[PDB]
Amino acid sequence: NQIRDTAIYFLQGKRYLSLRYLAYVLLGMNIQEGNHDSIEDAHTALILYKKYLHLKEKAIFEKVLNSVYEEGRAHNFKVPE
RNA sequence: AAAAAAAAAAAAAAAAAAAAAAAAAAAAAAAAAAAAAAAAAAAAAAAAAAAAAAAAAAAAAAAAAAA
Ligand SMILES: [Mg+2]
Repeated sequence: NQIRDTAIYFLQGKRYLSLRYLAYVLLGMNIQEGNHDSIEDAHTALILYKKYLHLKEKAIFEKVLNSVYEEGRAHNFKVPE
């Protein structure tokens, strides 16, 4: 009940996701720059966990999630630059 | 008066019993009767009778990270 892993709430196909593209899609793509700020990492993970909380209160996040999953696999889940 | 040594080396010696035609009995139904080395000489291991062997146990992984 305490591991609370935002990679696991949005996991797909045993592909342990790289949260750079997750923050580029689900929020502003400010986590696509660089410099590897850990405080930025935890803060964006906080924001994505809040996004999980909001759209799990909406409880329909798998629909648009799988739509943008297929859409980003047309992108092949790469880094948009 | 058939009157013989009275036992080495743990010697050595007894049996502890039969066709019965006694009386007017034919010619193997036995179940098989069945010997040869020795010129430096004969030589299975696995565990040993298939009187009934269906014999691919699904797979799919689009991929990571971890800024
Ligand atoms: Mg990652």
